[PDB]
Amino acid sequence: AMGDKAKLYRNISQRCLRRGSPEEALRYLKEWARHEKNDPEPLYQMGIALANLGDYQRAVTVFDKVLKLRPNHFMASYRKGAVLLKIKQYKLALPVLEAVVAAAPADARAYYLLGLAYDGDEQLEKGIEAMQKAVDLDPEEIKYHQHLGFMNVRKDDHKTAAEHFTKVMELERSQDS
Amino acid sequence: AMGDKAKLYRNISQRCLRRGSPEEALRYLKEWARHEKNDPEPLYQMGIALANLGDYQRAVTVFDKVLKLRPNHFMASYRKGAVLLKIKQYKLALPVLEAVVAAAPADARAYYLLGLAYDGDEQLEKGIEAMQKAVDLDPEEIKYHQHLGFMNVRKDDHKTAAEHFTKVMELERSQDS
Amino acid sequence: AMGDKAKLYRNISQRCLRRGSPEEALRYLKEWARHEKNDPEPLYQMGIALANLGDYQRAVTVFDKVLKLRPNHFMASYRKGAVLLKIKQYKLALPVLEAVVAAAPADARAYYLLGLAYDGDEQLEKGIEAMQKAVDLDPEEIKYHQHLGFMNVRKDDHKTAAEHFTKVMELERSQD
Repeated sequence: AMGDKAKLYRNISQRCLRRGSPEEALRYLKEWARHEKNDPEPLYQMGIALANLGDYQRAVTVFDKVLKLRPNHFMASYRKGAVLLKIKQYKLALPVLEAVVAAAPADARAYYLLGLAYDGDEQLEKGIEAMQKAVDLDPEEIKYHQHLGFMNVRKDDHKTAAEHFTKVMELERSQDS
Repeated sequence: AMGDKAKLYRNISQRCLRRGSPEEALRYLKEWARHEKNDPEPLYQMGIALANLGDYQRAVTVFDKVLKLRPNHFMASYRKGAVLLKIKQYKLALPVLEAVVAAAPADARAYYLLGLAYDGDEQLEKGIEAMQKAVDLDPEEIKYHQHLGFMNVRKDDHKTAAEHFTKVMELERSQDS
Repeated sequence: AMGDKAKLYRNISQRCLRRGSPEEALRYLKEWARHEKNDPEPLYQMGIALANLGDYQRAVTVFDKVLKLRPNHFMASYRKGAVLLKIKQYKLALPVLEAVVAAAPADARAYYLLGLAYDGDEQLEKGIEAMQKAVDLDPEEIKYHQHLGFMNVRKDDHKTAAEHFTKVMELERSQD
């Protein structure tokens, strides 16, 4: 069912993304899209490309095109959530991320993103609940203790912040190779 | 007779350009120019410097100074044409590039620049004619097959585009091995 | 007197600065400052951080906070001078730099900075006097001969400029 033109442009696209030049890959993803119109994958890959180039708003638009074709596209949502967050559109990220966590409830990174989102929207206790899940799902990861630390700082509870940070340090030390 | 100050500042200039710091070289090229006023070489090198810094509009200006002193300065034209094209001033780039091709008709890169200029000015068939010359003059070069491809895409002739791209791929493969 | 929270955030701060990520270190310097309020060192480190990030105007402000607590803080002034100069506020840099040179009169770099400052404020002869000090205090440094050269160029004395630059070249050659 996949045409020869699509196979070709998908191939060249992949090369460009592997040699790390998104801007070129885009031109060939457009072509793959042209020839398998209604296939979400090329659109999805555009989305990834546009996000790496920092053209965030247009990545959100492309991810929406992918979600129109597959409303439960797990990764499209994850990625869209991630960019909505990088752009500081927290209120719009929350429902998306909360959907991701519902599909992949053992995925620390997701709960971390969710926590950052809640924190941006000034729902601090919900950010802490999320980020704590991320810590519990992956306790080795410094990033998560660190944010829990700063989240406690903003709560004006400096006692707990320090507990989180003393652990940040214990971790940085034992990862000295 | 060149004169000792010129020899000196030329020397230092060269060092700076070789160690890859244009911004410093400029200061010395100015001086070489001060002392061999009417010699086009320093000006020419300024132009190259400015272009590498991305100060394009000022490079064009300096290349014009060089062409006022040597109206057939082959390289000054080539470089001016190249920057006119980077800045998207296509109409002005065409006569210049068309002059370079006339002086160096076996030079694929010139024809490629010319093709990109025509394509920017929405003269598509003329861009294909140029880019095809470039391909014919240097068939190993992926870049030229690739633009031919995309130029056919804009013509809405996807059959030929794919023929050019299948060759893009055959080339990318045999340059891994 | 230095307490456990400070020791901790100072520690983490240092790590961040060593692994070369200023933006993170800042967050922790803030915390060290919160807990040893009135200690100038965290503030001074903020200053350095901000200047590395290119947030120059806010570095000047923090260095000022450090100078309010220690008016002769030698390094605070040096760094503040250096950033005032990078930002092209020459008239304000001169008194600061002239203070640094008073405190560290064998420091070429300080005189070089001073000379650049004078030059920016169109006091060219004073710039040459400073830069010359820098060259005399550190004759191996190309940078200083170079600026002397260009300072003479602006004076329209091309004979001397060339003498400085022939030396710039002699030095670039013997250093490959």
